[PDB]
Amino acid sequence: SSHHHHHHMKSLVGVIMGSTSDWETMKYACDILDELNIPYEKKVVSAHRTPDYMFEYAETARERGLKVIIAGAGGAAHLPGMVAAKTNLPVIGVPVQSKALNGLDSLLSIVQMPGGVPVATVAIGKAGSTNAGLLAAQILGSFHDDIHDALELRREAIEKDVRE
Amino acid sequence: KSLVGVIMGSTSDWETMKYACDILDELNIPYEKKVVSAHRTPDYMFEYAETARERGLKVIIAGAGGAAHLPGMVAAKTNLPVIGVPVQSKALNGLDSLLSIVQMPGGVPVATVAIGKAGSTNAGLLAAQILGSFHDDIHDALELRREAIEKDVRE
Amino acid sequence: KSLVGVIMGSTSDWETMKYACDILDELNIPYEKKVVSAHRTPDYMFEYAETARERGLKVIIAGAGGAAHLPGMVAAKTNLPVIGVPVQSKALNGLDSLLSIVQMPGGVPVATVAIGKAGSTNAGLLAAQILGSFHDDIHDALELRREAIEKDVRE
Amino acid sequence: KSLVGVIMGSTSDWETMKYACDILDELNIPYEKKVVSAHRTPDYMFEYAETARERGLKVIIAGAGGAAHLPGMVAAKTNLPVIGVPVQSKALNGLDSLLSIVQMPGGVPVATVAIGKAGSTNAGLLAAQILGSFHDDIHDALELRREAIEKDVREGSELV
Amino acid sequence: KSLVGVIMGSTSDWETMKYACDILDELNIPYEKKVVSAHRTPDYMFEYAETARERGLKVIIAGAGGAAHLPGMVAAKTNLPVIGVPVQSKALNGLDSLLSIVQMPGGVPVATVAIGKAGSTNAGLLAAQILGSFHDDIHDALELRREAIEKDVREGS
Amino acid sequence: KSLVGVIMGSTSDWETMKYACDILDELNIPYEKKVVSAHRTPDYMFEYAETARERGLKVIIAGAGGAAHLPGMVAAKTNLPVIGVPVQSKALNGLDSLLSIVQMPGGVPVATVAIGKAGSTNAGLLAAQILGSFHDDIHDALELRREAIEKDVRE
Amino acid sequence: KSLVGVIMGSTSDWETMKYACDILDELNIPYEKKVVSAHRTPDYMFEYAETARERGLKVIIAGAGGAAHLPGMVAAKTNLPVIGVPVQSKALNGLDSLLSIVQMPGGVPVATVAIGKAGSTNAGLLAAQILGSFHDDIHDALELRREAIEKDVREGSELV
Amino acid sequence: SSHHHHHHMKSLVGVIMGSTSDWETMKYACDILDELNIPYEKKVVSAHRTPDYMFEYAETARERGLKVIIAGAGGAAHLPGMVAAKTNLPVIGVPVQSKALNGLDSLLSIVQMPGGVPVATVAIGKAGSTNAGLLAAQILGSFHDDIHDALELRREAIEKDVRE
Repeated sequence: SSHHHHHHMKSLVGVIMGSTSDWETMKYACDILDELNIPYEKKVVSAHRTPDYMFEYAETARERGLKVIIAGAGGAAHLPGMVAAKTNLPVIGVPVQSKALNGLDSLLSIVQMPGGVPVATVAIGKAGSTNAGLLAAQILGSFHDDIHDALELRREAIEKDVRE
Repeated sequence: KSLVGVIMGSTSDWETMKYACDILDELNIPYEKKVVSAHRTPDYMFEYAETARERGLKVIIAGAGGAAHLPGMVAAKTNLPVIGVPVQSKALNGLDSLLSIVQMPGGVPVATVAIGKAGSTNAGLLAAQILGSFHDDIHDALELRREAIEKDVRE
Repeated sequence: KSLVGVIMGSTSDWETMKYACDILDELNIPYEKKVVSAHRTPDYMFEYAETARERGLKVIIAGAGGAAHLPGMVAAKTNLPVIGVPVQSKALNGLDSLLSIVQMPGGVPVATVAIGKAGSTNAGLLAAQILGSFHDDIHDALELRREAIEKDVRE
Repeated sequence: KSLVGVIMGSTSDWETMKYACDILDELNIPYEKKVVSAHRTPDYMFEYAETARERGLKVIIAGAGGAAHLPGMVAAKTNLPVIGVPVQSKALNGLDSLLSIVQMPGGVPVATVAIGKAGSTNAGLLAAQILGSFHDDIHDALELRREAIEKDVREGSELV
Repeated sequence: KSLVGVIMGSTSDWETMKYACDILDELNIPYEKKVVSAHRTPDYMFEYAETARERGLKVIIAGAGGAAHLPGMVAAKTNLPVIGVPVQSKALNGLDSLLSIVQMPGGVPVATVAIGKAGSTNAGLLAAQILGSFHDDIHDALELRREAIEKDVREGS
Repeated sequence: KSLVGVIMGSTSDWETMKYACDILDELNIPYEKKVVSAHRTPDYMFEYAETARERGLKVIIAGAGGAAHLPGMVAAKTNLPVIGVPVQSKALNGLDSLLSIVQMPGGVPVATVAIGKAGSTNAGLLAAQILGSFHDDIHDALELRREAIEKDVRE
Repeated sequence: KSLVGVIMGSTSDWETMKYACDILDELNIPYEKKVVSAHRTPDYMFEYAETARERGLKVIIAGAGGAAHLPGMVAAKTNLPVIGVPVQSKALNGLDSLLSIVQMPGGVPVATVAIGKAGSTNAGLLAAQILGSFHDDIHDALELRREAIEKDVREGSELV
Repeated sequence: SSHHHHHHMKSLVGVIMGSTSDWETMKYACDILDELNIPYEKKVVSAHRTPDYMFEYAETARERGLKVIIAGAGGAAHLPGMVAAKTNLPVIGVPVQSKALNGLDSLLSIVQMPGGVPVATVAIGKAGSTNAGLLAAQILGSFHDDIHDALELRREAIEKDVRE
């Protein structure tokens, strides 16, 4: 069932990752977007195995109405940065926890982007993935007060739960 | 009104945070810049963060080094996007700064950029991209700036 | 009443932080133990830190992992000695925890101890040594305890 | 007589350890400062540590770099609180110093502060806070000190 | 025609990358050198990599620092061997550069050499060794050069 | 005759080094595989390296962990390209392996790939790319293999 | 009587330190093994180290993890060669152990070997090499052992 | 100027390094040997630039009367380990402080030797070099009481000077 007939169901966030195994990490961002009723798309897009496709994905993101891209990658983690080099939409990079170096390689490859090409970097692993969802929502919430108000209530409920 | 707040724990961090501000001026984005210390002015930090939204800010850029708590603690107190710039520390060259900022727990994102001056520049650009995702004039300016760099480098 | 406050950012930290408490009980030092989160209950953390002295506390032991801000931010809000226990984090094995706690700037000390359960045990003993600096009964009991371990390891 | 002992492995560490002493001076807390080397004067280190309490010390601040054993070994030899300052080493920039001090085993705490001069300042302050857990006068002065810094920073001149 | 392409993400990398070029000059291996930026000229980078083989290049030497994506992104776009030189970055002393280059996933190798100027020297030598696997003349020249250095080092005082 | 030599310091490295060999088999590239230890069979190592060219090898793939000297010492003894695979070591997870291999001094390159099994796969592919620089058929098979993967991933 | 002393901070360190002792057994080198703790038995440590030479020991092998002070503090108290084995620690996988052992200051060498069990084996071999530099029977036994391994690796090791 | 006629002048320690630039670090070892009147030789021997020469040097060390080899190296520091692979004399490895990684690569390349091939590893840089010299002295002093006694007095003098 398509949703071309609902502007409000059209993707605002693109959630991408270099491999299907990254989905174990990237699902957390998507759970947040589900919780906040923010429409999104999720795809495998590999910087190294599908480079042309990555460029196509990045180039067309804004015309397709995406406001934010969330990109996860591990090791020599180039996906977030190369997507960022190809769009001026904000790009959030989630370092996936790699086998040998526990995401230290992931983190440095993503966060140390040169002047001109920011990537919004979050924590290694599942906390970062959750936080990518939330940051995408915060970005949407800088224009849409309803989303902002919902983030406030969500945080307020957690505070109460933890404190009590 | 100011749309971006640029803050830092000490005046010594201004040497890093200048770059962010130069970017905002370049893109004609109104901003405010202040010293706001997580450790030396904690109450003031909470007041700044709490009141950001009411005051009209849309994004906060925060720089700090060492045990770099300013970005995360501001981020705990507002649902503005918070961009954390790791300042290069003396002994550990910003590794402490980076891990203190990027490793935030689920619930409280900080958008972390590169250690040092490159990060600072990119904080300004990132703030602009957040605004520019909805505001075409800012997006168009970002695309032009990037286009001119591409041409310079290629040619 | 309680002379030591033992706090931590999440209930999952309790596995680590129980060790400090086991020490306080052993030594018959009255204490309280609470979940106080820098990032999820920031206002509550400030209130806890602010009031600690008025409430009779002499030392705070605070455990946290990752971007471990709890000990430092508590220490920014009280002049009680604050002892920080770096909880061993999943990806970075407490390297992030350690640097986020120990690298505090001039003005706001945190007494930092080892990553993990060893650190937590030592947090209890250090709170006791601080109390024992003005309470002979606690100092003597620390000396007796160390003497007993010495003889058992040797013999 | 002295309430805090400030010790260090080498004369070169004094550049770092001065900062602790300045804080103690500012707060009018009596102290002594000495070179005590874990590796070059091991016996002298054991004597300093075991006799600190009878000499009237309440806290020891010990600085060292590299394989920085001074704080931990002093801590093994007294139940005074021992504060360890990792001195910034040449090759590894105090990473070796830090791990050597902070990673003490169950039974022998060392209260560890930041690498280098910020750490040294904070060791002074921490020693004060420990004394302040009994001396209300010292606690109060620490509070006024911090409040004065807060005002200076909050009301500082605008960035240009 | 050039046999080797030497590329780098910024003119700031030239101080490092010259060392590779000096080796190619020494061995009379023809090459081209250009600034090609993964982050500032991404389309141009893909075009460079795409056309390399048709242009007659046999190997690419690519230098970058920090979030060092140039070597790997070029490697994704050509099956010529790609040698990655980690340029020493300011804060992290090339640790970021190295991990960003060497840790490539299965399918897309990058031949990684040492951080900084030794790496750069060695990138030239490795390019030459790759050519020397077919060209006996280059191989023999490599042997002679190494032999002369051996004599110089052993017989020095 | 074999065009590639695949070597490793110990039989326990075979679990890693098989990935390279699988690639060469896939591409029908003739190769030999041997345990050759820098530290336990140093003379045998020099003989292997010395004679590689005469025996018809064009590239050597060498795997080693820890104080991983095998790739570099082989590289010191032949001007064949030498590809170094850092085997993941127990305590330091191949960090020692990596630095031991990659940081070769000027004069003696080693073509270094990723720690572990990804690296091993890539050493096979890199050996093939080196051959493919002078064997068009191998280059074209590499392109075909990558093209199939691209479609599988994309679709 | 014992030529090598093998010491460690806890009985659980035997899991690592056994390997050094296996090598000494294999080479018929007489030794003693003891739990000696830098932090839990500091005075006992100093006494062990002080009297080593008079007791007839020629080399000490010391294992320790974390803030690993045992090797260096023993080395501060004797001019016997001291070999330090970094025990693999839980959080930091012996990086803390390694740095706190190897980075000893000028005047007080510790001969440091690899993290963990391979280091332990190598401490036994290195003690043997120190003895064997003057004692032909031990040198000969080391050469024989190394030679047998060379043959095994070269002529075994057939891959599948 | 030869000393074949003096058994006591013949080298007991060999101090080797891969490049003349390493001499700035390795001289400290040699200063200690001078101080203790222990005869020694110093040579540039490179694992990577003179591999055959390194094997020769290691092979012949024992029969030349050497008791101990001190080897300094930086970066991918293979010299100590490869010498240790070729002799059963004790080998002391000095990690030289490298430019980019400040001797971390040096240290790991030297210390992490596999079972069977020990290298006695000392501190990064000049402190290690000094200690290489003292450790070689300690090894000789395990047989020669005069050297051991000299080590004790040297340490005693330093102790007094520091304590006072």
